[PDB]
Amino acid sequence: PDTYTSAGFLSCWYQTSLILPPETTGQVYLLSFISACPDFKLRLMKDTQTISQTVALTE
Amino acid sequence: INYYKDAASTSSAGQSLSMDPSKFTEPVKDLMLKGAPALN
Amino acid sequence: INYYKDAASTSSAGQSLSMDPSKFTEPVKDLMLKGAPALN
Amino acid sequence: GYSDRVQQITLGNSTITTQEAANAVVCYAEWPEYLPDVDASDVNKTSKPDTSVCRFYTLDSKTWTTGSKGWCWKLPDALKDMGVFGQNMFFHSLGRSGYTVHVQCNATKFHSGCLLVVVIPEHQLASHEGGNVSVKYTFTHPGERGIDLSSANEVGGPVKDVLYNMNGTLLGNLLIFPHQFINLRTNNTATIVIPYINSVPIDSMTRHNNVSLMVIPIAPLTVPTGATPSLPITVTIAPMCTEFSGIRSKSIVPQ
Amino acid sequence: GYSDRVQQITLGNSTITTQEAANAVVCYAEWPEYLPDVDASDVNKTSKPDTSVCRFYTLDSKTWTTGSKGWCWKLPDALKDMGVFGQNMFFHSLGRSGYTVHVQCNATKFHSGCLLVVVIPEHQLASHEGGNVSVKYTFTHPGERGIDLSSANEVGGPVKDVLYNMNGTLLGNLLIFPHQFINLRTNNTATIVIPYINSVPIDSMTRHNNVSLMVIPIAPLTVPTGATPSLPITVTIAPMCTEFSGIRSKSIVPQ
Amino acid sequence: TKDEVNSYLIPLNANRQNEQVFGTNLFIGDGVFKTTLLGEIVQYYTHWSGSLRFSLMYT
Amino acid sequence: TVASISSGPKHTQKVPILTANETGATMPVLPSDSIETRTTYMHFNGSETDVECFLGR
Amino acid sequence: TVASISSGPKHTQKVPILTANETGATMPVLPSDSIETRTTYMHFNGSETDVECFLGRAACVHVTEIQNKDATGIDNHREAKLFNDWKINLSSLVQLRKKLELFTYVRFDSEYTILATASQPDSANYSSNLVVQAMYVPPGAPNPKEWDDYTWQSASNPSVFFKVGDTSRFSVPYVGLASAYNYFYDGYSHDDAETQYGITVLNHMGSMAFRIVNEHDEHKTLVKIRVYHRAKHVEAWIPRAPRALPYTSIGRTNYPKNTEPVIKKRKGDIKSY
Repeated sequence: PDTYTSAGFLSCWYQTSLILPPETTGQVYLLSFISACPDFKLRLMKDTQTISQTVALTE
Repeated sequence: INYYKDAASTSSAGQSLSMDPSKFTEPVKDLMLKGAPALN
Repeated sequence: INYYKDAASTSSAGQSLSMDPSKFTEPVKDLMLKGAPALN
Repeated sequence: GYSDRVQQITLGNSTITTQEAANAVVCYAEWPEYLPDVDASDVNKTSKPDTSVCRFYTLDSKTWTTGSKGWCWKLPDALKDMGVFGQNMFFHSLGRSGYTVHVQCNATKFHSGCLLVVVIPEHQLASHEGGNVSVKYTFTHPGERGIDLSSANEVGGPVKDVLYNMNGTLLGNLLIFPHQFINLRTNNTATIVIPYINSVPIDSMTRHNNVSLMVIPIAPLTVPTGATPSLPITVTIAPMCTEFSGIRSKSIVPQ
Repeated sequence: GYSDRVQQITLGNSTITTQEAANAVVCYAEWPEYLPDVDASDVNKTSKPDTSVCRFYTLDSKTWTTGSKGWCWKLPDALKDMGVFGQNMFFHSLGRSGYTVHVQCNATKFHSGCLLVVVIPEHQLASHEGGNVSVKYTFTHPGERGIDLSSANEVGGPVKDVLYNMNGTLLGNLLIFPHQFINLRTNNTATIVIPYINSVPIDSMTRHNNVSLMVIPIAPLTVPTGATPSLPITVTIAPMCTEFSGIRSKSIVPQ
Repeated sequence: TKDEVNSYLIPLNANRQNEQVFGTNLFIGDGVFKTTLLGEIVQYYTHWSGSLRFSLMYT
Repeated sequence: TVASISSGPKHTQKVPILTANETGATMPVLPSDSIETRTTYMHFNGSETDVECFLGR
Repeated sequence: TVASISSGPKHTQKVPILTANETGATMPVLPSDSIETRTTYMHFNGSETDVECFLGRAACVHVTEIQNKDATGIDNHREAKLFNDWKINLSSLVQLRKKLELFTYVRFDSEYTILATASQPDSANYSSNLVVQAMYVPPGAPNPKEWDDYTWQSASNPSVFFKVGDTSRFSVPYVGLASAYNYFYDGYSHDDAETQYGITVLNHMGSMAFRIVNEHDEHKTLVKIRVYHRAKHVEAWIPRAPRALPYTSIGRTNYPKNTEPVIKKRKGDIKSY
């Protein structure tokens, strides 16, 4: 994450509202996915902050 | 120019420039057209 | 002979031999001819 | 597998999808278009902001309850404050526009209720005082809030009696105007495309509204047992083919 | 009978006439043009308000007196509040523009004085504090008022020393930038056409100014005997080929 | 507060009007995005450019 | 190669943005299916994401 | 090519030497417009003033230092110079900086040469032979914390291993995010009231971390790293006035207060020779 280079925000709101049928109750859920369009470019490979270690593993 | 006899000794391979995500993004049995309804 | 695959790895570029100072020395909108009066 | 039923409208940087439409009406069978030269009078070149003004603005939501009488919005007023559409509006002397109106109201297969969604060209309102009392400016320029036909008479405001369309004609005959119904059992949206309708080629956007959009409950809302007794109604509207002309200082309007 | 001397520039709904010009400069010999697709990156269609933004805005006038050090305006800042140009500016994520700058100063055949009118692409100012003190935002966004090089150092503001161009370079070498002189004895206006110059195809109009226009007295004003010792200088500027893209909510900027 | 199947579920409430369902910035290399496959690969590179596809499936 | 084509207003019966994710597919939706776009080119090949490159240092 | 043509007496109504500088032009006047000249040829092409040539020789851009010593009980390797990073810049040593800032935007590939020499300021039996590791750490990569972290595995990050006393050389493509690099930028990273001005993230050329691979010997060894940078494939736009006052900071234009007059005062009159 970098400021100059930042991309925006994504929000979601009720346009009208969720309505449940009779005999039904509680919360309903949305699942959300993300994938890249065919548009996408990635460059200049580097090391990931997502994995590290303190001693070599063994068998 | 390869200076060596064996194939393992050659440098890195060169870009697939293959690229076909459909085996991963659209492995459906009956073809889906964008714009047509998902479930008919 | 380039021994390397990438363009960044090649030696220095070779002389522009472009050279056109008019964008800097004469950026005037109406063309001025040397010898003709500057302001008419 | 195309149904009359599912639709997508993309306009500018905004898109609407409905999975339960009932076709769409195009007023008088004409689609919005720019002002041709043969029809032009003002000699000024006009400004066509295109995608920055021709996108969808969603007005604040209303709440249909069993006591609702109906709501009324005027155009271009309702949009007087939306993004760059509104700025352009206050800044040019003249402007012209068509719109896509999309009214939304979803419920379930146990609800009943039916709204009339109608567009009335030149809807001159009546004073509830009678005689020749006028309807002051502010009252006919409610902005995004629109007029709530179940609100009380106010002074200098219009009459809000529904069986009379706010003008001395019967609710039943509003069907002669481009309109579409939202019947919970069928429909969940209404969409009307409005071409620019005026007796002059371009006009002032602030002293004259050229259509009122009206949403009126006709078959009362009836919710399933022990359901909450109300549904929200949302109105989203997009200017289309907008042109502004005669730019200057920026109008100052009452109130 | 055309002279280099008389000129008319008509842009939008506004026209300028000068009867005492000294040709006009077109930065780097290039005239403003829109953004070609081959150079485009953002996929958004852009908005080109045309004549409503590409007209001439005259900023408030300055007063050249014998003690003046010079003034500095930044673009697009100077126009951040002019008509619809400004609205568009705060409302889109990205925008791009070229300009016609016309600086005016008339006197009589007894006055003397000579102003340098120069456009500096990417004029990064220096803090008068030295070291690595930054120059706060507000200080580099004076708006139509511009910066007055004879005003006092302020805290968080830039240095205002003229022999150093506000950046560690000498006044004498500003002539490498597109510029024109106003020598009372010759000239009464200066006109420079600025093409859009950036390292990206389109940018933010609020976090980055792409040129500073600078008017600097170099040969001091000398009025005839018992004349009032001062002349007003007026700056009129017109955006040209403006395009805005990525419309939304409307930026909020410091102060 | 501990990783759970539940942080994949965006809840929806019946009968709310005008209100907001969720919000997030778009730093694809951090925050919600970071553990997704997209987020996870983006992290092997320094620069990205392109369009993203965000979808919601209703349940 | 175009990265985005030019596309304008839409009012159709053909909605590319409504799908059924239950099917297991990721439908190839693009910016131009839901906003108005302008042409732009890719200027890029995806060279440095080739698996030979990824595992080759 | 002729450098001067032959030209003789003139008595005209056509005066090329009278102009109006107020216009902003520099009219192309020549010796032959105002004296009588003879033909002469140029014999010269202007080869060595090409911008590729001007920015194309190696310049020292950075000197750092690391030491090889027992890290036993060191709580902060970074602080003991057990290892060291450098965020690449071309504006810290002023010689090359003044040269680049003659232009507003610049685009080029870089060729780096890294010379490493060792010093043994206090009593050693010998000179050991150390191998340096230079890792290129792009923004977002884990940064080394100790001199022997998992980071140094550098499985995805380019790193070079060379010997102290030797030199390492490799070349990096133009890594800028935009089309060129702005050594000037009159902007902010966002419209914040207190964000930094001028220093931006589109002049970032990465960053580099150095360490010795060797464990410690009985004495201590100082290794001093010098990074040289050569621009190749240069492209420069918009010339600007040269730097007159001294520099104070990487990335800001700021000059020091109570600096000295930069124009030499005459010893004599305006009339003096």
